[PDB]
Amino acid sequence: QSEFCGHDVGECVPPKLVCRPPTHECLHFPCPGYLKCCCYP
Repeated sequence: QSEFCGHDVGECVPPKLVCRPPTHECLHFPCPGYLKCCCYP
């Protein structure tokens, strides 16, 4: 129904570092600066 980017649902990482694992670039939680959140499988 709804989800939020935190830990289990997802993680927050910088743009300079690309998501190693096959994660889906998703943004749900307002992270600091131009950060990017990834969605776990």
